[PDB]
Amino acid sequence: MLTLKIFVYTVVTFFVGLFIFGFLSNDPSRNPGKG
Amino acid sequence: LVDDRMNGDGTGLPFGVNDGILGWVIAGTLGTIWAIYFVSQKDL
Amino acid sequence: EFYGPDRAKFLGPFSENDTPEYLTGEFPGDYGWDTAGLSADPQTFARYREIELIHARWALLGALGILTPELLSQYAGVQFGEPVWFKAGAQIFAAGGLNYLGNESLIHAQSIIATLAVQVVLMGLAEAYRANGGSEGFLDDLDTLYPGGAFDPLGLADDPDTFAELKVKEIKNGRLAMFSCLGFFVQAIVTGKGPVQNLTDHLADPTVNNAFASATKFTPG
Amino acid sequence: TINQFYGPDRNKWLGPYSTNTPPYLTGEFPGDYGWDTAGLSADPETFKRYRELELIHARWALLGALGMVTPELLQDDDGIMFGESAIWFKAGAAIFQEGGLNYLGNPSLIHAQNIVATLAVQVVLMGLVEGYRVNGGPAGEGLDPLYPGEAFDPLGLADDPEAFAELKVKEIKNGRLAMFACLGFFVQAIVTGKGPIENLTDHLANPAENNAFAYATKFTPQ
Amino acid sequence: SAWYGPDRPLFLGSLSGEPPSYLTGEFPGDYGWDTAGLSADPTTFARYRTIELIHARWALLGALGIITPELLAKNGVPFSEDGAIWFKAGAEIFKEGGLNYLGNENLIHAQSILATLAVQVIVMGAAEGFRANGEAPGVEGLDPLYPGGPFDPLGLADDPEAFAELKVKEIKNGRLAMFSCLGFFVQAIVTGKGPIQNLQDHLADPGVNNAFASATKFVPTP
Amino acid sequence: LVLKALYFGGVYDTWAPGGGDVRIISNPTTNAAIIFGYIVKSPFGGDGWI
Amino acid sequence: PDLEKWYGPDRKLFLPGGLLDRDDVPEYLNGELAGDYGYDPLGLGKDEEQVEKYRANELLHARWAMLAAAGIIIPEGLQANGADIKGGTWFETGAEMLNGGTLNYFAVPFGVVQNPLPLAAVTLIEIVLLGAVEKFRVDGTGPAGFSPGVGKFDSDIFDGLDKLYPGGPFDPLNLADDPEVFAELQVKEIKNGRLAMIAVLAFAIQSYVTGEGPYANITKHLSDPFGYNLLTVLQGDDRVPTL
Ligand code: CHL
Ligand code: CHL
Ligand code: CLA
Ligand code: CLA
Ligand SMILES: CC1=C[C@H](O)CC(C)(C)[C@H]1/C=C/C(C)=C/C=C/C(C)=C/C=C/C=C(C)/C=C/C=C(C)/C=C/C1=C(C)C[C@H](O)CC1(C)C
Ligand SMILES: CC1=C[C@H](O)CC(C)(C)[C@H]1/C=C/C(C)=C/C=C/C(C)=C/C=C/C=C(C)/C=C/C=C(C)/C=C/C1=C(C)C[C@H](O)CC1(C)C
Ligand SMILES: CC1=C[C@H](O)CC(C)(C)[C@H]1/C=C/C(C)=C/C=C/C(C)=C/C=C/C=C(C)/C=C/C=C(C)/C=C/C1=C(C)C[C@H](O)CC1(C)C
Repeated sequence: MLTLKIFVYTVVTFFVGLFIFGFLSNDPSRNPGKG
Repeated sequence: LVDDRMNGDGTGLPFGVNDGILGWVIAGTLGTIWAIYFVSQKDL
Repeated sequence: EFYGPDRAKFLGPFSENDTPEYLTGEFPGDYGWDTAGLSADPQTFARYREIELIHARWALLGALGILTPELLSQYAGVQFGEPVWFKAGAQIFAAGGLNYLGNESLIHAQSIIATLAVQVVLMGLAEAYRANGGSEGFLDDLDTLYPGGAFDPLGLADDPDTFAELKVKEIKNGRLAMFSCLGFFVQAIVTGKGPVQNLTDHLADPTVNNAFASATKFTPG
Repeated sequence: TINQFYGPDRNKWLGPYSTNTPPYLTGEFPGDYGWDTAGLSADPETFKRYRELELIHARWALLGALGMVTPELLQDDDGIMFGESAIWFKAGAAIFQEGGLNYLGNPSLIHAQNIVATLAVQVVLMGLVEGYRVNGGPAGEGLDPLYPGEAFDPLGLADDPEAFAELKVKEIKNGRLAMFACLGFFVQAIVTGKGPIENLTDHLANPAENNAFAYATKFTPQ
Repeated sequence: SAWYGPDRPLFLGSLSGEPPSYLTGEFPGDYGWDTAGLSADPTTFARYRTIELIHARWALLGALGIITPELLAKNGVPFSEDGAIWFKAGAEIFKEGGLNYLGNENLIHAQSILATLAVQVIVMGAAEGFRANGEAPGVEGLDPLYPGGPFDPLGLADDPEAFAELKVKEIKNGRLAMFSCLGFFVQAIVTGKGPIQNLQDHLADPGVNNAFASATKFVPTP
Repeated sequence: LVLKALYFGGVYDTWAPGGGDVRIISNPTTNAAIIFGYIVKSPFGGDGWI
Repeated sequence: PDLEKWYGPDRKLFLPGGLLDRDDVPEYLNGELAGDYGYDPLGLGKDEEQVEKYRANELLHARWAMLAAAGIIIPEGLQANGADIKGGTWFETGAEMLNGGTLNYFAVPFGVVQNPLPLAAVTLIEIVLLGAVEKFRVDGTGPAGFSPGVGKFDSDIFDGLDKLYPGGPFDPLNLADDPEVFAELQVKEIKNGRLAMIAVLAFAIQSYVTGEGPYANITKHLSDPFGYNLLTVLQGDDRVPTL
């Protein structure tokens, strides 16, 4: 069960980090607007 | 006892970390993503 | 060899591209070793050279005088009261005082104040004379490191190249003596035994009686 | 009288036996007994840095020697004003006392309890003060780095250049004596464990055996 | 943010004053701090720069290697009792189980300290002789202090601007590591525990578990 | 709030023995591990976060 | 510097912009004196030289009250924190020297010295010294002496000196040579002195109401604010609880 917990923690941390640094990656600049 | 359990429900474990390897894999995964984002930073 | 640009150097085949510009092989002992750049300035280089030479001669005297009363107590069987050099000075505090070769009729000094006063007077006068380079008529025309008048009574430096090679011999001997005196100090601190005792124990058991056997002595608790 | 401490015929560090004074010690600056046997001050800019550092150390050592001698002299007949803190190398632990550090034993003065707080206050204050000494601040902007003498000379005493030079010599000589005394305080504390005034009175009790040689076998190895 | 030139940040902030004339901001880590004047002439300035960077890199490796086995032992890697902490890790080679990397007796399992030291002497002598000579059988015509080539496998130091920025980063990290290694040495001498244990004690009670708590343990006794 | 609880009459402790009373808090828990373990605790049953 | 906040037409006033139009400031207060907030609601000043005379009175009062505030608050705190001081409470120090009684003068931090001067000698010395000093102030002439700044001064150094701001012998540390810093320090002086005058009036009225000195007032209030204040000491008996 601890192996499963380690794997799930790794997966959740990976996706959360992707989310966090994706909105850190100049997200207000990714739009088709003028400005 | 008749079987083994992690016995982690309750007890106020930080981030539910009952074994320090969990904190290490959290830190490692976050740091790897951060390092990728940081070396690929002046980029869009 | 020990002079000029083809001289012996302190890293051998690794010295040809990092010898400092100010170490041109003019002075004895120039192996090209100045890594901290302490002697980049010429005046400071001259002061460091003379300090090194005085230290080298003092260490030659000290390295001979540290080992002599312990070798004589080891093989020659001479009694001293305390052959161990770092416990030697306390002999003047003993009941019999300090007798030179062991026999009570040589010195038998019991006054550390008097011996220190005599030493301070004599050494102060001698070092003042050395620093001044004379006393206005008492050899004002001698060299600051190699006086050569009444300090070379036997004339071993008649030939200039013999003088240069003898300077190289003196500086290498003095550097060896300085290294050995630092070894004496560190061995005394880490063992509490004389250098002859340390050598005897090492020869008794080389793979056991070595410095690493005292590697855990100063561990903090 | 200036020739006694300045110029070529000034007093030197070996009296008549010092004719080979280093050529960069030309009798210009305060002190200047011609003592540089290691050539540390051969480069003029490093000599300037050494002079500034020596004067700062001199003033710090005057204050430090006075502060290391004063509370032991101001001790009473029963050790009630100051306890072990009457001795300088045991003064700091006074702040860990239950009543705190009371200045001159009076609880109405200072009564300091928190060593962390007083250290933080000292860090802030001394950082500002040393920044002012280096760069310029409220008490001056472009004065001399060693002798500003506008806000730090409130009483005068130095408008006359002759008096200024002789007081510079007096300051550097007193500071060198105080540095020597502070080194003596440190070494005496390490080798004896008693205060400097206690050492002085112990020596005056019987100078034949109450001397440093009585501790000559203290750090012997076994 | 202007790490070079005459607009670079200095070591007392706005209170820095004028930096010394030989510190022009050409080299990495210039904060205008040579108050002792030790780097006044350019030859010993260059020698001090290479000495500082060598010390910095050694201390970066040393700080990482002082921290790492203690953290691994606290995280379950079987360092027994003395390999866990850095100032006792040397004695493990005298244990009859030997010095085993990561506690695994299959790894290294060294017992001959003389053989270990001889291997280190020959290898580091060759390496440092090559560094001093500035050349190697496969390395010719490189910078003595920033060689690159085979010493830059990943090519981070290709753009000169990025190279200068990474130089500043390297010297600042190395100075922090030298500061922390001095802290490691002094904390080992004073507390007698490992640095991670010191940090854990301080986190347990910062008010009373600090260096002032050990301020009275070295006082000389009469 | 800290000054009130420490010096200005305390605050009501329901955990005071005998049914609760107004108490002066002496030695508040300044331990960082204890304080910041609340904010990283899970919000579920038996833990409840802060 | 930044003297526009205290001098001229755009200086700080005793009421802000939305409550005080700058045609409501009196004409005799137009920002050439330090501390000009345009504050004369009752018109006790009438013209520029009336304001100058009242400023002479104000400045002397301000300096006396600054000294008074320090000398009222400090000995009481020292006595309460353990200094051997009698009459540390400011309204009780006179009665300590009535029937041959003396006073203890605590020179900080060196120690208490017992003062042997009796009340008659004290009042005689004070009368002659203060009379001579105030005569010197109103005449603008002194018997010459020494100062830490300008040195041994003759009796003619006081000539041509502003009576309110003499300087010179009274300025050993200078700090007022620059006119801008002199003006802003004048502003600081008048604001500190007005604050001290208000504080001394507060000390007197608080002492009358509570029966104890201002250090006792501040310490007891800071130790129990809602349990020790003006309304509580006016209450007296504790209170019948409303419940
Ligand atoms: C006429 C002779 C004369 C002599 C010989 C000296 C000698 C000296 N003067 Mg001096 N002076 C002299 C005249 C004069 N001086 C001065 C004014 C000054 C000043 C203002 C100063 C000196 C200083 C010094 C000292 C500088 C050198 C030094 O430190 O050497 C090194 C000395 C030694 C190596 C001696 C060591 C002896 C040894 C027995 C020591 C004891 C060892 C222990 C017993 C064992 C311990 C060992 C281990 C365990 C630690 C030195 C001892 C300077 C100084 O350092 O003052 C403190 C200094 O500041 N002199 C004047 C007035 C103008 C003089 C006039 O004639
Ligand atoms: C700046 C110089 C300075 C010196 C020399 C000392 C020295 C000392 N302090 Mg100390 N302090 C100093 C500054 C300060 N202290 C404190 C706060 C305290 C406390 C709270 C305590 C001490 C204590 C001690 C003593 C520790 C016992 C001992 O044997 O230690 C080693 C010292 C010796 C063996 C004596 C010889 C000293 C000599 C080698 C010093 C010369 C080299 C210097 C290290 C100079 C280095 C540069 C500067 C920046 C430190 C010791 C003699 C403790 C004490 O009194 O215990 C009984 C104690 O409890 N200090 C503060 C903050 C308020 C200071 C500065 O801001
Ligand atoms: C005995 C040592 C001594 C002497 C001879 C001097 C001499 C000199 N210093 Mg000084 N200096 C000293 C100690 C000394 N200093 C100390 C300890 C410090 C640090 C606090 C300084 C900091 C200092 C600065 C920052 C400056 C000078 C300046 C001066 C010159 C002005 C004349 C003067 O000070 O009168 C001669 C000094 C005396 C007669 C003092 C000796 C007797 C006193 C009363 C003893 C006081 C002891 C006291 C209780 C200790 C606590 C002091 C504490 C409040 C700081 C002169 C060249 C100024 C200058 O060059 O102006 C042009 C200047 O800007 N010095
Ligand atoms: C957070 C609220 C706040 C802010 C930032 C401002 C800001 C401003 N006010 Mg103010 N104003 C406020 C609240 C506020 N007002 C309140 C509650 C009052 C009623 C008393 C007024 C009535 C008022 C008037 C009538 C005037 C201004 C004007 C001004 C301007 C300059 C003068 C000044 O600072 O006021 C001066 C205010 C005071 C001197 C009152 C005392 C302020 C101290 C600092 C109180 C201490 C606060 C402390 C933290 C406790 C807060 C209590 C809180 C817990 C409830 C400035 C733009 C002026 C303006 O715009 O002119 C054109 C003007 O004429 N104010
Ligand atoms: C080159 C270089 C390069 C770059 O610069 C860098 C660097 C690194 C810096 C460098 C180096 C340097 C060095 C090496 C140094 C060292 C020195 C020494 C060791 C000395 C000793 C030195 C030493 C010495 C003198 C010693 C001496 C001794 C003696 C006297 C003794 C005496 C004695 C005797 C008889 C006996 C008795 O019983 C006791 C006694 C009394 C005790
Ligand atoms: C000249 C020359 C030349 C040649 O050629 C070379 C050579 C040799 C190098 C030279 C010489 C040199 C020298 C002599 C040096 C020395 C110095 C010193 C001694 C210093 C001190 C210095 C010293 C010092 C600063 C000191 C200081 C002190 C202090 C602060 C103190 C403090 C304190 C006090 C108050 C009290 C308390 O309770 C405690 C404490 C806190 C502790
Ligand atoms: C800038 C300036 C300018 C002015 O003016 C003057 C002055 C003041 C002179 C200056 C300053 C200076 C300074 C700060 C110095 C310092 C330095 C340091 C601290 C170093 C260290 C440095 C440090 C270092 C290298 C360290 C290193 C370390 C190491 C290797 C370690 C090793 C190890 C390990 C891993 C672990 C094991 O188990 C053990 C061992 C084997 C042990």
